Amino acid sequence: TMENLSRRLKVTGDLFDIM
Amino acid sequence: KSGTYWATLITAFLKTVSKVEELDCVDSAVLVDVSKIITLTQEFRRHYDSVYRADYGPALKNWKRDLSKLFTSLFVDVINSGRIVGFFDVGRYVCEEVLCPGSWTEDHELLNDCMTHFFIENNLMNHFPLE
Repeated sequence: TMENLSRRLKVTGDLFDIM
Repeated sequence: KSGTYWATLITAFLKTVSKVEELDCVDSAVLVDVSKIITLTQEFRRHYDSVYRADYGPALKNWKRDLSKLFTSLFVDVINSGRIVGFFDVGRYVCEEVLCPGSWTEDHELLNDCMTHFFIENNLMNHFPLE
């Protein structure tokens, strides 16, 4: 689903500013 | 910066990742930012692959009709640099994996407009300091 990808991208984006 | 500058930057970025043979002259500032964005999206993808096994492929098979839903949902609760980079990475993916590299088609223009409108509408340049 496009919705799952959306959660994964948000998780990655949030952890991106960090890690 | 200028809304026109960002519209110009987005198109330039998409054409570059699409490997468009014809070089549409842009300021050095624009190219520099295109370079920075490509590098960021690759770092971003690197993190995505470390955390998840899945590719963007499956979910982006209906991009021409759901990409907008994806962008709204990507910034539904907040906006930060990381999500914006993911935003461009989704674009790089479409140009590199879905669409064919080397030509700038109507589908590209569809992608370009979708990204350009959402970026500007949502004031993304305000949360995306290329320093």
